[PDB]
Amino acid sequence: NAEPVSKLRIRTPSGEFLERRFLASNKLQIVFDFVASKGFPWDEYKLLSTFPRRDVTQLDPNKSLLEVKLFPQETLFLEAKE
Repeated sequence: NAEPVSKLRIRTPSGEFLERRFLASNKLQIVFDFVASKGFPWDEYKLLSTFPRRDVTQLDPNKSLLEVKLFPQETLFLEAKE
């Protein structure tokens, strides 16, 4: 019934917030591009999902959001690959 849209607040390394409205059919690559389209990236940034405390809700920039289900409201953190 209806698609699960994920609204996330992604904090940056400077104390910024990337508010993002996600269409459950969107793609992590879009999430990554949207935030790096805001004030980042440095070349290739990775977000950290706080709720599950994991590499950007399951990771996989080529995965869709339903596969990584960013819930309806989730907070992520901006981080640099390591």
